Amino acid sequence: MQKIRRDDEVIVIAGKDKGKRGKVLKVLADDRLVVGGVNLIKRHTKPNPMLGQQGGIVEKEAPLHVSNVAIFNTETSKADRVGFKVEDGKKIRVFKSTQKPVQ
Amino acid sequence: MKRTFQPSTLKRARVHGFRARMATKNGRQVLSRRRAKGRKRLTV
RNA sequence: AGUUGAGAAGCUUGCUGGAGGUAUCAGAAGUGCGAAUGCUGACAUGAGUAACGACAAUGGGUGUGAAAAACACCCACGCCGAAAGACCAAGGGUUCCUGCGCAACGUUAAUCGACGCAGGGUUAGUCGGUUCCUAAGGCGAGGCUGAAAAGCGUAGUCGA
RNA sequence: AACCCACUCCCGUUGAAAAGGUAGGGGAUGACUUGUGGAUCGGAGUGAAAGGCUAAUCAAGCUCGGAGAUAGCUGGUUCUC
RNA sequence: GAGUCGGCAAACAGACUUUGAUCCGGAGAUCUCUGAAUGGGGGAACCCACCUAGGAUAACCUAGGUAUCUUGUACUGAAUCCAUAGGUGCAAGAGGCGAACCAGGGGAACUGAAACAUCUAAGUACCCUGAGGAAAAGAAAUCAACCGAGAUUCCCUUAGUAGUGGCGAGCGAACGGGGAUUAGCCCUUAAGCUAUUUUAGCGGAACGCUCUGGAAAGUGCGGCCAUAGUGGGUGAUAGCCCCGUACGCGAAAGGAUCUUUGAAGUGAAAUCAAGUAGGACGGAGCACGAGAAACUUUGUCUGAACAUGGGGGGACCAUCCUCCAAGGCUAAAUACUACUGACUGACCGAUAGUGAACCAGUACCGUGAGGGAAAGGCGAAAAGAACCCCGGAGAGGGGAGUGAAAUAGACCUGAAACCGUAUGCGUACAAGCAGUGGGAGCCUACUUGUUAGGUGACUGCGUACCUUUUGUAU
Repeated sequence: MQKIRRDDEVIVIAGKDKGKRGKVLKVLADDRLVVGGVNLIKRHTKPNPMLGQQGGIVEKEAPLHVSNVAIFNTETSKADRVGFKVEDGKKIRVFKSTQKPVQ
Repeated sequence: MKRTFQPSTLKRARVHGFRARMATKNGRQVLSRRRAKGRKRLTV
């Protein structure tokens, strides 16, 4: 239904920061994913108007494409493709290397 | 001097209005032709 | 920039450029522009030249402002006064009023504006409409006339 | 005199204006001028008749089709040996 | 099946998680005023109403109804005794729109003929009226020659042939062959019958290290998938990272198509033919322009035999052959695309391709019908420039920071004409298509001068290019 949900833990392949173990926070609708901890950006922002402040340089994460991260296995501890080969009451996300269901 | 256009709203609607064009048979063909080109107005 | 061929043209490199290119030999052609008072965008010469829209005149002061011949107030001059004043009908469509502004517009400058952004603002038994009745004229059930469209017209119902 | 009209001179002609202006002129109780609303249309209307006017167009409008009309006539026709 | 509140685009406020929240498909409910517009009128998006049954307070609100014409059907009843016209009440149907296709009604001109009246163009453009998903046409009073063929419609030949034609320009058959398709029946009127696919989805195989780089799909080095290897897109070139690609399951519920099936029409399903055939003037259609002109048509005027008859076989006549006219019904092969959906390209790549990649039939130009443009691109990602200094508290710059790169800064590349700023050499006593042949000097480079480049005092010859023409600096 989708390989990657909100509450996962992934690793990054083919980017600025490959091999960074991460964890998904927000999934956008244009196959772009905000991974918590990686792909840091810095925005020169004006100090906020109407009784606000921002000051200067504040970090946040910029999203990256869904074809870059993959579901992390923790039994070979490397990236693994996932699949839906088990369907008996529901499509269960299952690794294709070991045929074991993800949690 | 006197230019060839003196405006009025009562003479404009009785000659070029919708209920004037829709009354005759030529005018109902003026409506369908001007509609199917796709104009925004049809009643100038 | 160099260099090679009778020529159309080919080849190797310096910098800019930032992802596509086509030995060779065959095919398929929207296949090669200087000129058609050719077509559509750009930029020149004329040239910082003519003009700046009635020959009803303005001169000081004080103010604001980054900056006053033109903005506001003051004092004094001029001009229309069967209009250059007031008001209804058309027509227009927010140009009216107040804060904020001055890049563009206004034949110059602008702090000013019929110019931008944001708010505001039209109160009816009697005034005009609608409602009632008709003129010219229009449309016209039934009805006559006409290849077909349609034409004319009685009752009627619209039209200041 | 308002008002309608256009006889003369000069200025203007890239005009302030695709027909005006400043001075002077003619009619000014009627074959008058004019506001609103209607009627007549393309080999067809209207016309105190000039071939005049019918949306700055008229010896027969404007627009879309026949239609890429027809032109023994003008103009142009693009790389080498 | 875990995120969501449409697009051009921010901060508020909140709804549900594991299922019905977004989101996609079927069915229903609401559906303001205009418009065939239909209760009567109107300047389209407005005004004035009635009637009935109910509710509501000197002011209303619900709920329906209320157009003309056809057909039928009741009731009603004029001059007129009867009884038709006429008038009401009810039922059923139609009206309008749409690109092309089809059949009918009406039907030009320019132009060809090197002029032009016959003729062509052409029964074409256009204008009306009908109907259908196709229509029309069709089951022998047909063609052939003494042999025979048996409905129509469409393509290929006969053949640009016989003919026709101011015998000019031109227009042009049939007979016979080859194919596509393969049914024939009869009374609106003697006496009629006229079982699969489709709109939503779901599963869907196979990769690892190593270099350079901002970033690997690329360099290397190996392995695997395959009924799916030339797809799209991911920070650069990916069968194995992501979405997809070959087969099956379907589907509460509708739709359509073949069936049973229901009624009725689709309609399997009986004869026959009077102002009819023919005739006489006047026209059309036949390839056929009064031509020896057969045949079909119908505006005017006429008129038969009874299938022992009849009419055809290109003037006409005898002999032979072959068919039953004056009543009807019919599938298939066929024509078309405003609308869809897949796919495909020796098609376009923003002056091309739709007029229109962009908020285009818009802006604008017209009293109107009508005409009708110009307008794409920052980066992989907004990381879209905090902070400082000059300035009007601005505009614009100078830094600084982001980034692989700001001469990528609100924009890829970035040419020519046009305008400048620096550096070198020549020009203030010299006459002209502004170049060419010789040539002094100076400059900057290289070995330092033919090693090369740039200027060109002086001087000899020299009247641009194209088109028309007997000739052009003209």
